[PDB]
Amino acid sequence: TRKVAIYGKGGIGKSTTTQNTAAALAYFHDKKVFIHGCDPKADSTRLILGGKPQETLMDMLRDKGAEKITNDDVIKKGFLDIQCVESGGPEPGVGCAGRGVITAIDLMEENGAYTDDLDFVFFDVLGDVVCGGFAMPIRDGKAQEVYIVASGEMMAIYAANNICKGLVKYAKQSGVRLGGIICNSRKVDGEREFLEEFTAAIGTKMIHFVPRDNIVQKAEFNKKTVTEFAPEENQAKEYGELARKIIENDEFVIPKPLTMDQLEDMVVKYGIA
Amino acid sequence: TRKVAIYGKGGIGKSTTTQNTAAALAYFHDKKVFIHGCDPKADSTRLILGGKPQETLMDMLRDKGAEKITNDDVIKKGFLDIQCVESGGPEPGVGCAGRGVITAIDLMEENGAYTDDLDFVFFDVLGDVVCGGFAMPIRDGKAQEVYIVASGEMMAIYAANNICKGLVKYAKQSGVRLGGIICNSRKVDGEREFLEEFTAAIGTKMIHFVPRDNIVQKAEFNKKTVTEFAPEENQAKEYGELARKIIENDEFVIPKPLTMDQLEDMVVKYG
Ligand SMILES: Nc1ncnc2c1ncn2[C@@H]1O[C@H](COP(=O)(O)OP(=O)(O)O)[C@@H](O)[C@H]1O
Ligand SMILES: Nc1ncnc2c1ncn2[C@@H]1O[C@H](COP(=O)(O)OP(=O)(O)O)[C@@H](O)[C@H]1O
Ligand code: SF4
Ligand SMILES: [Mg+2]
Ligand SMILES: [Mg+2]
Repeated sequence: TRKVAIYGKGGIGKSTTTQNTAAALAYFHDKKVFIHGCDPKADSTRLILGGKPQETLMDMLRDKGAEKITNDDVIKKGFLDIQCVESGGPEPGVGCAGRGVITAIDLMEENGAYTDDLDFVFFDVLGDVVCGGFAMPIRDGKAQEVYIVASGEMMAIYAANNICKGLVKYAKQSGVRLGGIICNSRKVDGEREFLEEFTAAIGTKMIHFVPRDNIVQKAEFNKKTVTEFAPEENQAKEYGELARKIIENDEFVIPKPLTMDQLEDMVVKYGIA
Repeated sequence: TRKVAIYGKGGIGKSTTTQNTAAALAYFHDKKVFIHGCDPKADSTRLILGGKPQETLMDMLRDKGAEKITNDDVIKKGFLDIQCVESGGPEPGVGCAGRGVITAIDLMEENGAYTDDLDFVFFDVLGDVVCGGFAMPIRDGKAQEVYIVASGEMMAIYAANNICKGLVKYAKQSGVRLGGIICNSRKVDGEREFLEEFTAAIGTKMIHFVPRDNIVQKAEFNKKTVTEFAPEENQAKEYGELARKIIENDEFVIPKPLTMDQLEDMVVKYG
């Protein structure tokens, strides 16, 4: 089973990319996929489960209690029987925002939920801080491969670079490696050239350019991924291609993070605003 | 002294808004201002100071040690003697990203850095999570009043709403209140209407609309806030007006955060 962690800044397209890739892997490549939501926003599985928001493991522990919760309560099946979990986490202000990810991954390991017949487990992880439960997939090697979603914006590549510092720290301990940067386009000029240079500099590749396409919001309105909603659309084919390149990827690196000065110089070099 | 925490999503304009407001309070309103950076990005003070970040308290503790650090090492004076500190934070992957904020605020309280003659202390706080040292200014009441920077974008309003849940939690314990949402415009149609509706619904106000203006990047290139670079520019006068509304603000609320469904429905309404 390939254990894959998807990191990136808030709003960059982690859950859009993960869900669409998961649906494309199942539909176009006949793969068994599990999605484990590790983002307090807790909408990482909504489009696979056709719009019904799933109860988080933390909310169930809170209401029904530890020794009365079964795999069937926490794991729901959606499009093509893709298995879905939401870690959840405590209320803003209360304790560590990542604590639910620890409890959730611990329980899935305890209960053998990550079965040997899975082709892929995706952890959709909040990446604005790399600490607590948000770091666990990298620190404890729950995922062996990382892809970072970014775009042509300073804060997106700053977040990417920061996540890469996490990977450097835990590379020898955990065996975790960077598989690539996914460009989730924000439709800005220089974006592709910028990320080609960024990825070369940190020692990886931009594995795929995902276009910004209105079909994503049309599919969201119909409570679906693009592959489920309209598998003949170009955007479905883009996720099918991203899915292919992830299946076939053999380039896993310890990245070489940049200084703040190098990030700022590379932004002005490609006229990213 | 008014103790003010500025929260918001990464990249929303917390440090641009804080530094320009601080410069406008000093220049237009003759105020003594202290800025305490509580964001690991650690560039919260670059435009008040000469440029290229100041050393963080955490990096100095790491290299020279506590008990060999003086106030003068951590607090730098910039435009109109605005005093500046960067908390810093551990390396990504190493411990809690907020732990430096706690150490830094504790040390400034220890060493009496927040002198009674200060009109304003601004905490520039990472708002993508509200936990550990990022929650401390609200949980332990180091700031009494909060402004949230947002824009038309879904994740900016999601972050605002989530920060409001933090404020609700600590409202009775700490006496923390929300003073308003600052719209730092991303130059999109519907933005003003979106934030008017969002702020009414959660029981606050959009205190000020900060236009997207190229003068900010011209001033950054000159290593300056807009007030320092060009105080006669409209954008300098906008920060002077935001500064005025903060000085005169008497509307401090416990907000009523939206549910997931309410927030999602209102985001698709103003897409
Ligand atoms: N490639 C894309 N084209 C169109 N809309 C997109 C695309 N990627 C993301 N979106 C939109 O961007 C927003 C944020 O994406 P999301 O996947 O939730 O981000 P994250 O999980 O990183 O916070 C959503 O409104 C989603 O529809
Ligand atoms: N009102 C504005 N007009 C133009 N550019 C702005 C404005 N506010 C912020 N910016 C730009 O947006 C970027 C991010 O702002 P910043 O203050 O660093 O965000 P944060 O502190 O929330 O991470 C900077 O490059 C800054 O120049
Ligand atoms: S470890 Fe990270 S997520 Fe947890 S309290 Fe600290 S900043 Fe928040
Ligand atoms: Mg998400
Ligand atoms: Mg900042």
